[PDB]
Amino acid sequence: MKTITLYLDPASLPALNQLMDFTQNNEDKTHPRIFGLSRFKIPDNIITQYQNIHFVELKDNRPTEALFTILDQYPGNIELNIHLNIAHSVQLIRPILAYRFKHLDRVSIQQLNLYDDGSMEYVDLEKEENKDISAEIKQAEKQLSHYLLTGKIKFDNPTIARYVWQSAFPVKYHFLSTDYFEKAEFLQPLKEYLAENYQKMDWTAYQQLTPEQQAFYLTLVGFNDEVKQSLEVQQAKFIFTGTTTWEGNTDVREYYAQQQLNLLNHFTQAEGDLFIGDHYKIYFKGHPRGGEINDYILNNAKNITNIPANISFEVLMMTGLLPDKVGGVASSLYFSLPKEKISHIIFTSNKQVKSKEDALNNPYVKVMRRLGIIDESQVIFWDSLKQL
Ligand SMILES: Nc1ccn([C@@H]2O[C@H](COP(=O)(O)O)[C@@H](O)[C@H]2O)c(=O)n1
Repeated sequence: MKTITLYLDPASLPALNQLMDFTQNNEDKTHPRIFGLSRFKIPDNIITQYQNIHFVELKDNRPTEALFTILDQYPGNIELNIHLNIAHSVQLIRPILAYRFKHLDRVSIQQLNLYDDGSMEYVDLEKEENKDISAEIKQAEKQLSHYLLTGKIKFDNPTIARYVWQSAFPVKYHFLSTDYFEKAEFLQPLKEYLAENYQKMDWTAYQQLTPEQQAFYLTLVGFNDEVKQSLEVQQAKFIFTGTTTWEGNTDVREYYAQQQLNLLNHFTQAEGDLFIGDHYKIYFKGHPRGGEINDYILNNAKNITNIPANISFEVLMMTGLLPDKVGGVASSLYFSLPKEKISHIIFTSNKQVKSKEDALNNPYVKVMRRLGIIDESQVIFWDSLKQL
């Protein structure tokens, strides 16, 4: 039987891990590979190095039916080595289990590798507190059992269903926070249930790659040598997390850019409330949708290094190139940063957040403070920061 490897993810972190797995196996030029990574465009001059390499789009967290037309090209007994986003695993595997069910004679699942989307899985599991988690697991197993007949896609508990894959397939989970599963008491029946099928997400695989594969991976994730160069400076590094706009009582976007430079100055200037030290090299990490606001900040900030807004923090962590300190406007990205690297997280105004107390009740901030990742004093409501 032929193994076909499937790499599926609508988001970023699983994809970045799956592109790592491909890099690790990149000497194999003809292994059947199907890439459904919505956010990553593999360059042609990588693709043409390979054969039996295929691409499928995702629509609504599911590969399209063009997936079947690819799999049809492989008429043998085939087993599927599948890589998935955890939060979206059910929808992603839907069309795959359909192809399986439609060809039970010859198609089997070799194994699953599942990676956190991010803060989402953990914000989701918090909502499950006060449920009988043992009971929820068993029901979801029961429903999965009836489902690789497709007599199911009605999970009573969509969140817990993400974690019963072992009842049917060999699986490995890669968790952003194993500390959460081990320390959330309500999740003890799930922790124990999962036994040896989970591990902490590795951030170090890049370190064990060859320099050739390291360069390969940087190409896969669109991380050029000049940005890399900037981030290897033998000096303390601070990275400011930029944003778009908020409720500033104006729709003049330049005002939001200006304000963000004020926020930056609170880290970089001795007068600022959150001054990090004179010895820090300053970087700006713009929001991906920041647009011309990122252009404004760049053009009006002195002695800063821009890190292209399409470069994610997850890629900085995958590559071992995360700064000494991260600070600035709140984003879910902070949930996955090492505790010792978080300086101050600044929440701007919106419908939900109109104060520091509001910001301390942010769903990912709740997970964070529970895990001891941050202190309340690290959470700043933007209005308490004076005009410099
Ligand atoms: N400065 C920033 C702000 C957000 N981001 C990323 O962009 C995405 C959108 O962030 P928000 O949901 O906070 O608007 C997040 O997934 C986060 O990883 C970033 O890479 N740099």
